[PDB]
Amino acid sequence: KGKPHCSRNPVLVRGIGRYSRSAMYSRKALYKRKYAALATVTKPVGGGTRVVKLRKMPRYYPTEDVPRKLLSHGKKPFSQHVRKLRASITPGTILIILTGRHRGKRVVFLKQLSSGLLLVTGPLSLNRVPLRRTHQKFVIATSTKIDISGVKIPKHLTDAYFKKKKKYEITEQRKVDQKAVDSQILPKIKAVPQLQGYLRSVFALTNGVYPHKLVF
Amino acid sequence: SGRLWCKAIFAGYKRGLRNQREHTALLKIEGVYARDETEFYLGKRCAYVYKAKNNTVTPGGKPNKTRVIWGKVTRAHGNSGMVRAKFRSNLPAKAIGHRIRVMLYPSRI
RNA sequence: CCGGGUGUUACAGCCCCGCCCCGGCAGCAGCAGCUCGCCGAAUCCCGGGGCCGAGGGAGCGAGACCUGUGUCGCCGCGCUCUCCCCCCU
RNA sequence: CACGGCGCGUCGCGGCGCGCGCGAGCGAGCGCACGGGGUCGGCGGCGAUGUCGGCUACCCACCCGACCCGUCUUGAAACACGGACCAAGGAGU
RNA sequence: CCCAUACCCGGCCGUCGCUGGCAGUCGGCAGAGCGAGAAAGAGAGUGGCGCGGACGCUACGCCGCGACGAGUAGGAGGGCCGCUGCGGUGAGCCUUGAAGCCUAGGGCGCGG
RNA sequence: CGGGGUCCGGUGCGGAGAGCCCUUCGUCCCGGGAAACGGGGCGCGGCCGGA
Ligand SMILES: [Mg+2]
Ligand SMILES: [Mg+2]
Ligand SMILES: [Mg+2]
Ligand SMILES: [Mg+2]
Ligand SMILES: [Mg+2]
Ligand SMILES: [Mg+2]
Ligand SMILES: [Mg+2]
Ligand SMILES: [Mg+2]
Ligand SMILES: [Mg+2]
Ligand SMILES: [Mg+2]
Repeated sequence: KGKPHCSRNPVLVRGIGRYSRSAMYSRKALYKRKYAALATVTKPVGGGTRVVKLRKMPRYYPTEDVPRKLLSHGKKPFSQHVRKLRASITPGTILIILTGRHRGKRVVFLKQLSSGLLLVTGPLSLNRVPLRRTHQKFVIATSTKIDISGVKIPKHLTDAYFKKKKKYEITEQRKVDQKAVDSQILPKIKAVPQLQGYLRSVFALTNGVYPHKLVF
Repeated sequence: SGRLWCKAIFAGYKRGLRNQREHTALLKIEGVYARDETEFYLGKRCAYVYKAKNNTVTPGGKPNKTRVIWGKVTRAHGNSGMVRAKFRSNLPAKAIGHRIRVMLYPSRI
C-alpha cells in the first residue's frame, strides 16, 4: 500500500543526483520511517478421481544440449530503446529523401513515430508521396519550415498501421487518412509563396556544386 | 531524376614507399581540398560501380550487367582533402584513377 | 601641396615624474571569438567518426514445516510499508 | 553533513569524545541502472532454366613486392665452384 | 601531415610460469558455499502434495589466470607425419572390384 | 569599319571561371504576366561561313 511518490531529486547529470545522502535522509523523512522485524490438479473421472500432473516430463531428450549463457545487464530489446532525433528536425520541416524509391523528393515531416522512424508526407496531390515512414538518417533536413502546430493527425496511425502485410492494394482507410492529413497540410504550404512548386521539384546535384559547400 | 552522389577518384591504396596496404583506399573527392572541408564526408557510404560480362541479380529490378563494391569513408588523409575509405573487399588495382560515388544518406545534417 | 631652416605646445601629438582612496570605474591571462603564459583535488558538460564484441550453469530465495525460478554478485540509486499540499491529463 | 533511537551516559575531557544493556550483531519487498566482455521480445529484398553460393584450386588482368639454388667463406646474385630435364637407387650402420 | 614486423588496445596459435583448480557427480538416505583485506570451526554436545534437478572426469583428462615468441653451427622434445616386415587386435575391407596410376571435383591439418 | 587623342566609368578583377548558361515529375481546367515579329518541324530550296 501507499501511493508511489516521485523521485525526490531532479537528475543533475545522468547517474548523479542533485541532493546528497544526508539531504535525502532528510527529504525522505526517514528519521520517522524506521522499521524493525501448484503442479497437480485433482479431477473426477467416470475409477474415481485422478491427480493429473500438469507440466509433465518431456518424451524425448536430445543427444546433446548447449549450456546456459552468462548474464549481462546493459542489453535491452529494441522495443524499449531510447529514441533519438536530430536537432534540425522539427514538425513542419522539409526533408529530402535520399534512398527510397522517391529519391530526392522534397517532403513535409509531421511526427516522430514510436520505433524511431519519421512519419513523413508531402501531399501526394503535388509531389506524389503518401503517408510514409522514413529513417531519420537517410534524409537531409533543410532549414525551411512551415507551421503545423495547429493540425491534428489521427492517433490510430502508428507503426502497426504502417507495418507491411503478407500485389499491394491501397485501402480506403489509407485514402481517407491521406485526405484528412492533406486537407489541413495543403493550405499551410499554399500560404508561403512559391512553395508548392518547390515541393513539386526534385533535388539533384549538378557540376560545380558540392554538398559540403552548399547550405540547406 | 538527377544525380544524388558526389564524384571521387580512387587515387591509390594506403601505402608507404615500398609497402602498400590494400585494405584501405585513398579517395580524392571532387571539390574538397583541405582538412577543414572533409569532415562532412566522414562516415558516408561509397560505392565502386562497374559493369561485367555475366548477368547478376539486382535489388528491386531485373538482372543486369552491373556490380558494386560497397564501402565507407573512415577518416581524412593528409592536408589536401584526401580521404581514407574501407570497402568490404579490397578494390581491384584496375580501378586506379576511376570514379567512385560517395553518397549522402549516412547523413548527419 | 612639397622641400629646407628655427623652435618646445600653439590650430597635432609623444615620454617621464609627487599626489588626488595604488585618483575613480569596467574588466581581467578578456567571444574587442589571436597582444603576450603555466595549469586543473584550482574541471566538468555535450556531441561526432572509425574498429571490435572475446567469454557462456555468476545464481536468487525456499526451509527439513519446501523443492519455485533463471534479471545474478560488487557498486550507485528510486518507491512503499507516515501523513499532507500543488500542477498536468 | 557517509549526522540521526532510547538509555546506564564520567568509558570523559567539559557537553563533545566515547564505553555497558536494550530476545541479546536476523525488516522486508518491488523498480532503475555509466554496475564481474552483445543483444534486439527490430526490420527489408530476391529467388527454376537463369539465377544464388563455392576461401582454395584452372586461366587471365592490374598495383605493390621480388636477383638462382646448394656450398666454402669476414663477406655470394656474383666476372667463385656443381646443376640441360625426368624416373629409380644413394650416404652416422 | 605520412608510415616499421617499434609502442598502446583487442582477437587467435603456441611456449613458459602459477611445481594454479577439479575425485564434491557429497541428492526425499539430499540440501547445492568455501572470492572473502585480516593465521585459524556455516564445530558437536551438558547444566543455570507433486519423486524432481544440463555438461563433466580418454586425471597421460578437463579447466583458469599472467608473461613471453628472431635464429646459422649445435642440443633437446612432440609428431593421430611417412615407408617396409613381425607379434597382437579390428566376427576389419575386397571380383556388387584390392594395390597402383590420372584428375579444372569436395574438404581437413601451421606443417610433415 | 579598323587604328590613335581627349573625356567618362570600373580596378582585391560583379562585362567575374570565387563566374556564366540550361535546368527534367507529367498531365487536365480557368486567370494574370512575357510573345504575337515567337515555337516546332531529313519540312523544305538555295546563299554564304571552314584547310
Ligand atoms: Mg617494383
Ligand atoms: Mg664450395
Ligand atoms: Mg662462418
Ligand atoms: Mg672460373
Ligand atoms: Mg672448389
Ligand atoms: Mg656446369
Ligand atoms: Mg628415391
Ligand atoms: Mg596484447
Ligand atoms: Mg624461435
Ligand atoms: Mg595436373
